[PDB]
Order: sequence, then C-alpha cells, then structure tokens
Amino acid sequence: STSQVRQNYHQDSEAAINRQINLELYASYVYLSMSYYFDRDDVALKNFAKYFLHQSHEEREHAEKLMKLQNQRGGRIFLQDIQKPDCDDWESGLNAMECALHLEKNVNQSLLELHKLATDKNDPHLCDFIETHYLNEQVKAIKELGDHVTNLRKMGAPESGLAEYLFDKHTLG
Amino acid sequence: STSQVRQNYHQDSEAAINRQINLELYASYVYLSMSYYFDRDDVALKNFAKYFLHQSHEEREHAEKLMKLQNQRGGRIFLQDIQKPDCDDWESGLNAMECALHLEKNVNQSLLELHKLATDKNDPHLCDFIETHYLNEQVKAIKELGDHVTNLRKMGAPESGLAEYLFDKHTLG
Amino acid sequence: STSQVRQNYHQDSEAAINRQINLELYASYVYLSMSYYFDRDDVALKNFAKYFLHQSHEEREHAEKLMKLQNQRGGRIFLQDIQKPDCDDWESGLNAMECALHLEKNVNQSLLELHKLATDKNDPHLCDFIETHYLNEQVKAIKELGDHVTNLRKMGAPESGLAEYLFDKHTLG
Amino acid sequence: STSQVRQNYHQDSEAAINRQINLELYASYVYLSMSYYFDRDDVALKNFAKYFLHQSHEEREHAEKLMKLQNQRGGRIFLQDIQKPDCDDWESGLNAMECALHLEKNVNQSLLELHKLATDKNDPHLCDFIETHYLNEQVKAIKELGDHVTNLRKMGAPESGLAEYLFDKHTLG
Amino acid sequence: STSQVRQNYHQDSEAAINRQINLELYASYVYLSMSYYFDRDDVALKNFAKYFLHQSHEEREHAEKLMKLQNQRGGRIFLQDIQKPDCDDWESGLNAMECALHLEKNVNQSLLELHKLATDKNDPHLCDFIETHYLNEQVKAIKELGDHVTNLRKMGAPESGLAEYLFDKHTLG
Amino acid sequence: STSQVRQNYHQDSEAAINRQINLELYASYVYLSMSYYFDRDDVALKNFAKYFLHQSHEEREHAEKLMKLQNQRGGRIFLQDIQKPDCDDWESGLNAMECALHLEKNVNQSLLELHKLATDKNDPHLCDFIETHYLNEQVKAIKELGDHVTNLRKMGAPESGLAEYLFDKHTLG
Ligand code: NA
Ligand code: NA
Ligand code: NA
Ligand code: NA
Ligand code: NA
Ligand code: NA
Ligand code: NA
Ligand code: NA
Ligand code: NA
Repeated sequence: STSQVRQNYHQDSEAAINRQINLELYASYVYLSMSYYFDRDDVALKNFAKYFLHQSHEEREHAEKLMKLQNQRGGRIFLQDIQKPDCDDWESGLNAMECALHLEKNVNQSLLELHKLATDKNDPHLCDFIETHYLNEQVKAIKELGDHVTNLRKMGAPESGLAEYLFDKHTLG
Repeated sequence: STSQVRQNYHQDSEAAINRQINLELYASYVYLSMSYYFDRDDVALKNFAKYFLHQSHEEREHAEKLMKLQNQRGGRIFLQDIQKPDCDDWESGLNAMECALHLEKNVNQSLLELHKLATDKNDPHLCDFIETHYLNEQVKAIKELGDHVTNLRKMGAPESGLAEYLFDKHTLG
Repeated sequence: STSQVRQNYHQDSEAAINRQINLELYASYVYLSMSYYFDRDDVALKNFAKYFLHQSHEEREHAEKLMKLQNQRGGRIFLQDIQKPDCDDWESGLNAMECALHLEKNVNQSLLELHKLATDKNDPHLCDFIETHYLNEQVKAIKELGDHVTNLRKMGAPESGLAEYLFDKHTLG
Repeated sequence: STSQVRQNYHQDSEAAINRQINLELYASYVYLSMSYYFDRDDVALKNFAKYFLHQSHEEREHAEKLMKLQNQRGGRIFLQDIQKPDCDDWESGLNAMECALHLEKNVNQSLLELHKLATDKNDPHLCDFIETHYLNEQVKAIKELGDHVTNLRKMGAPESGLAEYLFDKHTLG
Repeated sequence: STSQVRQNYHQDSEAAINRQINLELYASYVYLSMSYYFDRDDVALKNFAKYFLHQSHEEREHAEKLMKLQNQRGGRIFLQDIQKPDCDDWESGLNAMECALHLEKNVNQSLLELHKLATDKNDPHLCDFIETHYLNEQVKAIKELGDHVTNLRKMGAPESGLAEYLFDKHTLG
Repeated sequence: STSQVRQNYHQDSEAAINRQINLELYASYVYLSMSYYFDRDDVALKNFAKYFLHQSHEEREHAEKLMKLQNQRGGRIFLQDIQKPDCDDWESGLNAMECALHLEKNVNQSLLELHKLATDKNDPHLCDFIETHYLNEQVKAIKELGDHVTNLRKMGAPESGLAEYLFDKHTLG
C-alpha cells in the first residue's frame, strides 16, 4: 500500500499535515462567520465584511495547498468534520480583529510545531514547504492584525461607533 | 430583537435557510474530497480533479448567496459543523460521478422543500430567490452529471482504465 | 591554496557537490538514451522522445548550477567519467517511465544526503541552495512520473500499443 | 510590555538583530567613504565611485529590512552609534576592493552566527529570513569582489595606473 | 599636498563642511529612527513612517551633495562617528513632528553659520552653494513641519488617537 | 532484426557513427570543464567562460544530430562512457584556446576518416551528411581558434594578465 512516490515522508508528518488541513478549513469557516456578521443590517460595516471574506478565501487556498502537498509526497488525505466557530455574534470590529489575531497566532503555533516535526524527522522538503509558503505569511498576518487592533483601540473602539465607521472607510476601504 | 428590515419572513423560513447553508457547505466539502482523490498519484486524472474542484467552489458560492439572503431578509445566520464526507476513497471516475449525481439530487430535494415552505408561508420573494438562483442550476447540474455517467458507462468504465482516461481528456478537458 | 572567497565551506561538502555533479550528468545521459530509443523507426513515439530529451537538457542545467555553486563557494570542480546508461533498449514507454521514476528517486536520495551533510556541517547557505533549487523540483518530478506510470498501467501498457500511442498523443503531446 | 504580535521570538534573537542592524549601517558608511575617495580629483575613478556608492545604498536597504523584521516580530529596535570607517584614504582601487572583500566576509560571518542562533532557538521564521534575504546575497557579493580583486591583480594593479583605469572603464563601466 | 583644483577655499570652510556632513548624516539617522517607531505594531501609523523615511533619505542626499562639494573644491572629507538619536521611543506623531521641527531649526542654524563663514572668507562659490541648495530647502521644511504641528495640535493630538489617525490618512497619505 | 528503413548502410558506417557520437559528447565535456575553469574566482574571465560554454552546448547538438542520423538510417545507437577531460586546471586563456584547437583538429580528423569510410562503402547520403553538417563547421572552428591563439600570443599572453583581460573584453565580449 506504500505510494510509488513516497520517499522520506514519515507517518507522523502525514498525520500532522492532515491536522493542519482541518485547522486551515476551520480558520476559513471562522472568517466566513465574521464576514457575514459585518453584513448584518444592525452592524453594516461593508469593508470589515470584505476583509474577513478575503481572509476566508485565503485560508481555504492554504488548506488546498496542504492537500496538494499531501498527494505530492504520497500521503493520504483524511478529512474530518469542520467545527463551527466559537461565536455567532462577533460584537464589534475590534472584537473580531482581536479574535482574528488570536486565531492567527494559534495557526502559527501549529505551523511551528509542524516545522519542528519536519526538522526532527529530517524532512527538509517539508520544512522548506512550511517556511516558504506558511511562516512569513503568518508573521505578516499577525503584524497586520496587530496594527488594526492598535488603530481601533487608539481611535476609541468599540465605544465609539464613529471609530469603527472611519476605520472601515479609511483603513479597510 | 426583530430586525428593522424584517418583513414577511417567517421563523420557519429562516431556520430552513440555515439548514440549506449547511447543506451547501457540506456539498462543497464533498466535492473538495473528490477533487483531491483524483489528484492522487495512484489515480492521476487531472481533469476529474479540476471538474470537482470547480464544483466545490461553486457550492461555496451557493452557500454564501444564502448567507447574503439571510441578512437581506433580517434573519440571523447560525452555522453548524460541516460533516466530513462519507468516503475518503472515491474508487473511480464513474463512482464519483454517480455519488455527485446522488448528492445533487439530495440538494435539489432540499431546495424543493424550501420552495414549498416559502409558498406555504406566502413568501414570494423567497420563493422567487430559490427559483431564480437555485432550481434551474440544479436541473442543469443533474442533467450534466447524468450525461457523464451515461458516457462513462457506455465507454466501459470503471473496468476500462482507457475509458476514464479518454473521458478525462475529451469530455472534461 | 584556500580560495579567497571560501567561508564556512567544508571539504566534505565540496566533495559531495562533485559527486552530485557527476550524478546529474549521468541522469542527463540516461534521459538522452531514452529519448533516442523512442526515435527509433521500430518504436516511433515522438512525444516520448521529446519528453525525455527535455528531461536530459534539464538535468544538464542542474549539473551546471552545481558547478556554479562550487565556484561561488570557492570549491574546486573535479569531473569524473560519465558512465553509460544501464540499458541500450528501454523496452516500452511504461518501462522507460518506471526507470525514470527509479532514477529520480535515486537522485532525490542523494540530494537528501547532501542536505543532511550541509545541516551537519552548519552550512545554511548550502542547505538553502539544495532546498530552493533541487528538493521541490525532485518532488514534482517524482509525482509527475508516478502519475504517468499510473495512467499507462491503467490504459493497458505495455501489452496495448494503442495505450502508448494514445498516451503519447494526449498526455505527452 | 510584551508585544501583542510576539511569538517564538527569543530575547537573544532580538538583541542579535539589533547588532546586525548596526553592522549593516556601518558597512553602508564604509562604502560611502570609499565612494567619495574615488571621486577625489587626485584619484578620479568615476566607476569605482559609482560601484561603491551603489553598495552603500544596498547596505542601507539591508539595514532597513532588518528593522522591518524586528518590528514584524514584535522586537524593539535600539540604535547605536555608527562608527567611522577605519580609513579615510583607501589607497587604490585594488586596496578598496580587498577591504570590501574583508568587510563582506565579516558581515557574512555575523549572519552565519545569527542563523545558528535562530536554529538553536528553534526560530524557523528568522532562520528562513536570513537564508532567503541575506546569505546568497553575501555569497554573490563575496564572489564578485574576489573576481574583481583577481582581475585587478592580474592586470598589474596597483603599480599600473593603466590597470585601474582600464578596469574602471571595462569592468565597472 | 594642496589639491591641484583648490582655489579660494579656506581651511576653516573645509572643516565646517566636514562638520555639516556629519550633521546631515545624524539628521538622516534621527529620521530613520522616527520612521521605524511609527512602524511598530503598537504605534501603527504607516504614513508617519513613510514621511520620516522620506526625510531620512533626503538628508542622506544632502550629506552626499556636501561630500561632492568638498571634493569639487579640493578639500578632503573626514568622516566621524554618527551619533545615535536622542530617543528610542518618539511617543506620538505630534512629539515626533515637534522633534523634527527642532532638528530642522538646528540644521538651519548650522547652515547659516556656514554661510556667514563663507561670506567672511570671501568664498562666493561656497556661499552661493549653500543659498541655492540648502537655505530655501530648510525654510520650506521648517514651514511644513510647523504646519503639521499646528494641525495636529488643533485636531487634539496627542490625547486624541483619532486625531493622529486622521492626520496620517488625510495629510500624510 | 534488420530495420525496415535500412538501405545502403554498412555495419562499419554504423559503428563509426557510434564512435563519433562518443567523441562529440567527449568534446562537449571538455568544453564544459574549460568553461567552469574560467568561472573560478582566481581566474575570473567571464567571456572565456561564456565562449567555452557555448562550444559545449554546440558539441552536444552535434552529438544529437548524429544520433538522429543513426536512427534515420536504421542503425542502432550504442552509448559508451564519456571520459573525463585530460585536465582539471586549464592554466590560462591561451592554453585553453590551444587545447581547444588541438581538440577540434582531432574531431576533424575523425570526421575525415568517417567521410572516407562513407565514400569507400558507396554511401553518398552519409558522405553528404558529413560534408553538409560537419566539415565546414570544423574548418570554421579551427580557423577561429587559430585566430584567437594568434591574437593572444601577439598581445603577450599568457605572461600578460592584461592581454587576457583585454581579449576577454574586446574579442570574446
Ligand atoms: Na492559513
Ligand atoms: Na529554507
Ligand atoms: Na449548491
Ligand atoms: Na418566478
Ligand atoms: Na537533476
Ligand atoms: Na549587507
Ligand atoms: Na539636510
Ligand atoms: Na562537433
Ligand atoms: Na556534396
């Protein structure tokens, strides 16, 4: 049953990739939830909605790239349920950005664990894949979200609806 | 707590839309699974893979349009877990097409039930939405899949790997 | 006699690069042999011929990049005889693809050993060079060849000359 | 006081980045000094001047990229004095190229130490940053300078003013 | 040892130009520090960052033009250490603009002293150089910074983070 | 076992073509070695490197054309080991050009022997092939190399590094 392509690809690595696929799909779902919260008539921040929808689609692309990797290496994809997000109502633009920052840091932590595994199993291809495609993307995402949180807080969010309105227009627009 | 926009939108309809969102997301996931099956080194049918990936992305778009509808009408989106697909290994191009046909008919049945609900609740906007955006799309999908199944069977699939190869090239390519 | 440019470049690494140069040149020669087998009047599969000739030229480019590296680091190139390929007659399209897959996996194994050496000698430049220019290229090559082998086998090669003919036209053309 | 973005970023790494910033700024200053030496009326080698000025600007860009990294990771930039270069009068084109080669090797050594630190602290993002943006750039620079030194020496510099003149025109022009 | 080009160029003028070179390089460094303060995740004012980075690069250009002058006149460049800026943390957009205004006025004062020296040494070329390339540039810079400080203060900075946010967007963007 | 295409193609001719293939591949390897000698940091003559690399690629093309001929005529290609070049270090531009001239004359001698064989076996197609594709190419190559050797010697190579430098720039550049 060993794939004809498989070489230097540990079972533990294969399993970790399947976990990471699920995590990326979960993140995609979280961002989708956030997006549509901002589309509510009682929230009505269109550029927040757009921002999170973009992030949702990006996370899905990340998942798909891991699926591609799994097959490239001769591993086998095993999908799991995609858990629903932790919240239905994301409260405010600031709260959503803070939740996104937390999520991104969680995803980054997983990726760092995956890199450590790859290095421990002497799988340089896998380690390089993670470095090249995932780790700087995460650092950039985290920095961007932190910047957003800073600005929102400085402007007076979430108490000031004017703050979120103007941030939506000037930063996210 | 009633939305300022809400008018003529029954709680039962709102609940049915939330169920349909989940079903579309599930369908998207099924098609994603199928796609990546065909990308395996031991399957290696790239145009089958492409076909199913396209379908996956289309189902996600369908889900998002329902989410948009929910907010347009002043309903509230409640997401649920996305169940994993029924299979990890889809066996053959023919078997996957047959499974897709079954799925599409299941989705269509739900949509017909949703239309009946809308009509029973005297919600012409919702009924029209389903007719306009979903019902002909489903009929077309079902007809296309049936055509594919017919052709594959006539060509000798799944016993003939030459059949699937040539169908991949000439129909799906 | 130490080069003015040399820094952090171990003698063992230098020797391993010279071995890898020879291996790449050998691979180039193998693919050249395969190419011209398919150009025989009694074989006559032009797209197989083209495929392997392309691979031959690619392997030569890989060798030359290693030669460039050797000089960049202040090592010294020592060339060795290029051994003739193991076969004169490659039997069939399927057999050649299987032999190519075996070759590519052998080249990949060497590269993985080179990476391990670089990591053991704390030579991050060399390790990065191998990761960046060689390891994903090999994974991709291996996956492609595996896909080709799968398809040929499914279509009925090598017993079916129709299979190889059609694969030549539709996949390799 | 821990930055909201900070993750997997050791204090030792942060300190090493601040040192590297200073070193790059120092290198920039050295090259600036060299440039303007060649602009003297009693030296008058315009393409040497241009070469070194370009290098000065490149080193500044390198410093700025490290500053960007520091902030991306949630470290804090601490600037130090930029020491004056070791010479005011660089003697000859050959002598300046030799001094540049020595400088570049010193910068490379620091970078290799930084990479080793990153690897020791299990900071793959930082290690990858150094590999991707700094290590091949340094190898290339070192090789180029070595080539220049070789050519100048072979041509008869610094005893032959004709050598430097012609090198300025044909190599650096 | 007198340069073949030197004419009407006093030793005191030569020394004053070397001091001005250092001051311009210092100013460049100050602005660089400011720039990267605004790039911090906990500050996050991108257009402030851009503004100061531009100023940094401009001051470097000013230094280089003085170096060119020194050589044009047959003086000799003597570089000194570039002192680190007075602050690591610039507190606020308003505080940085105020510090910039103070710096620019200090640079202007030096330039006025240089002009007076040139006039006292009957060096019309040098006096004209300073007038043509430096004095109106400084007046313009000072006026611009004063305008910025005025606006920030009127808008409610630094107490209002909304003020700095909006100034960043509308004035500096 | 006689090829269906074979006509008027003597076994001795077939064997001679296989020998010529090996010789062309050998020549290609020699030129590759020379190329990379000139790329060394302690040699650093980029246009010599380029010249020889071009020649390497040309010889490979010559080999491939003979392989094509062999199959066109219904002969069978039998590859042999490619011997390593006689030198690792080619000493100087002049020495390499002299070695190239010697090589080209050796290749020409073989080709003349092949032509004589073809004429003796009354194989006008083969004789014409050699005349049309190989003999004038060799005469031109030999004349060019002789011209290069003459110029290098007249300029003072190899004692004058200025000679090789200038030849590299003006003739080979
Ligand atoms: Na992701
Ligand atoms: Na890497
Ligand atoms: Na659907
Ligand atoms: Na209708
Ligand atoms: Na290769
Ligand atoms: Na640098
Ligand atoms: Na200035
Ligand atoms: Na030839
Ligand atoms: Na003729």
